Amino acid sequence: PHMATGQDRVVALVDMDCFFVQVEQRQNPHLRNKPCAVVQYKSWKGGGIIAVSYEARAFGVTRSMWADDAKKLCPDLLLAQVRESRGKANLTKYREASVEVMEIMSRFAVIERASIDEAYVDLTSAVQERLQKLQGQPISADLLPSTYIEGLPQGVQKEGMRKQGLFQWLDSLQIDNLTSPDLQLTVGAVIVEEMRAAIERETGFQCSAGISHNKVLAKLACGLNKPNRQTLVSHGSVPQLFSQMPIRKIRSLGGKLGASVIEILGIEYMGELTQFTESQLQSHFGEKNGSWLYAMCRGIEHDPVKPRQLPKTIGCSKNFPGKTALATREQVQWWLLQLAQELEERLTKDRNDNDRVATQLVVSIRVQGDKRLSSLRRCCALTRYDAHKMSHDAFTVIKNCNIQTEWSPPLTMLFLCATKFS
DNA sequence: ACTATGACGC
DNA sequence: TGCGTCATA
Ligand SMILES: Nc1ncnc2c1ncn2[C@H]1C[C@H](O)[C@@H](COP(=O)(O)NP(=O)(O)OP(=O)(O)O)O1
Ligand SMILES: Nc1ncnc2c1ncn2[C@H]1C[C@H](O)[C@@H](CO)O1
Ligand SMILES: [Co+2]
Ligand SMILES: [Mg+2]
Ligand SMILES: [Mg+2]
Repeated sequence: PHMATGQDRVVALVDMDCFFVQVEQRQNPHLRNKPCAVVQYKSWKGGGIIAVSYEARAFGVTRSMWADDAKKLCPDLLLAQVRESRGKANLTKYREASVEVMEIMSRFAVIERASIDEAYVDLTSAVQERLQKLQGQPISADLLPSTYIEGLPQGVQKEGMRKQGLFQWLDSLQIDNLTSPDLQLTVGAVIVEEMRAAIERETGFQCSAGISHNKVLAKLACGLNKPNRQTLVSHGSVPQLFSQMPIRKIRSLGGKLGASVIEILGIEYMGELTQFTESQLQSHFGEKNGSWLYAMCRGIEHDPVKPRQLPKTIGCSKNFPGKTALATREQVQWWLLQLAQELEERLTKDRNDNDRVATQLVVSIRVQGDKRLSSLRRCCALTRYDAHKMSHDAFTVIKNCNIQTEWSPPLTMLFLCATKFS
């Protein structure tokens, strides 16, 4: 139960299964229980894929691959596309579905919304209460209909394995020690089973969850048994789980830092970090990242679940590749205006719904020839929620950046974001 | 030339 | 602070 072994909390991560697909299926019943996908608003090669149904994943379909190329592998494949507005994607439908789920989770515990379809939950308090109200009654497997215990058992049919693993887990749980970490996780999974049932009952959406002692393990556990299932990862299962867990699959190590770890230490798996001393890790990744790595490879992490439901920023952007790159003043003014209008639309609802106002406008662009996501970013005061004014304010700041008569090189990206709410 | 939000260091 | 860079859905 110690902080020392990082078994001090019960944390869960809930993520909706093929979220965009499910949102479309709720509107159109005919799309249910059939292989389908959702492509971006642009139609070329059938459109880029962002969300794929599980039925369709069986045929090998993935996101980030062309729709028509996906078609060949799964000809039965049904397609849904993001509605278009002001020349760009319209995600209102999904954002609205997102709100539904979040309000339901917030009823069971305060949450930390981490993305449009997932949120972390700190269930530590709720678990104590459940242990109080239970009054010593045992936990039957019937309260965990969709739970997988990572690492078990030791020694369609897949359902048989799940229950056997679940039974050995339950048969070895502490009965008298209410502060037993494993027992705490188990109760946390019970609460999550209820939470997920409510989400489905009230919205029809299905999802998965991970229950463990920290955000990193909870997030990792969540992807272990998808879809419509939840996974419990105990501290004792970590050595085994990490023995062959690719380093880049761990939260915050999917990019350069993670690549750097693989490269500098000559390892591929999380479990291999264990052989290094904390000082070796600090001398190579820094005091802070070194200590974090030292503890994380042992299943220990302390980032707290921070209650957040409201976005810290609201923004939108658009890319204009190749021929399309924005060269003239007319072009840049118009697209800035389209973006600012979407911004105004969202900021308005934001103010109507949450009584806060953005005081700052951030403008970001990318000039043709630049490999980076964004070439530069600037900001200015956001006094009025007026799209025309904001468009001109944004234009003035990008005009300042730097051929004094047109844009050379041209812009391949425009970005507007409202922040500094108060 | 295949499309959002959040955090960190300084 | 404001900004470049990094992380990830
Ligand atoms: N790179 C991207 N660009 C645009 N939209 C994206 C995106 N990544 C995800 N989305 C949109 C599309 C998604 O529907 C949604 C959720 O992202 P996930 O949770 O990553 N993926 P899903 O829910 O689909 O499947 P499951 O979790 O079961 O694996 O956000
Ligand atoms: N690579 C990383 N990804 C995410 N968070 C990290 C990373 N390295 C250090 N930290 C954090 C965690 C601690 O709470 C804190 C140490 O005081 O800093
Ligand atoms: Co004007
Ligand atoms: Mg998802
Ligand atoms: Mg997600």
